Order: sequence, then structure tokens, then C-alpha cells
Amino acid sequence: RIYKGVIQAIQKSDEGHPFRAYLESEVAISEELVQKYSNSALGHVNCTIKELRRLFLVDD
Repeated sequence: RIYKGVIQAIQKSDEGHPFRAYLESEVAISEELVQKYSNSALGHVNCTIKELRRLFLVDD
């Protein structure tokens, strides 16, 4: 069920338009926030950052 949505996604943005980059950037930049949750978890901060980045993840 659309499990390979990594090579296709990067493709679309590559097909649709280049301007998408600057867009996907903010999306890929957020992917890091999810990584900060691990270091933020130190004090349930992940839910604080996630809620800021994702706005739903809230830790997980």
C-alpha cells in the first residue's frame, strides 16, 4: 500500500515543479524536529517541540 513513497515523493516534487524544493525543504527541515524529540524527551519536550513542528505528533 504505497510503501515506496520515498522515491516517488522526491520524484513528484521533481516532476511537478522545482519551486517545490523550497517547499519540501521546510518539510524535510521538520523531519529533524522529530529527531529532536529524542533529545527533547529529556523533559517531555518532544511533545512541546512536536506540537510546534508537527502539531499533532505530540511526542509520538
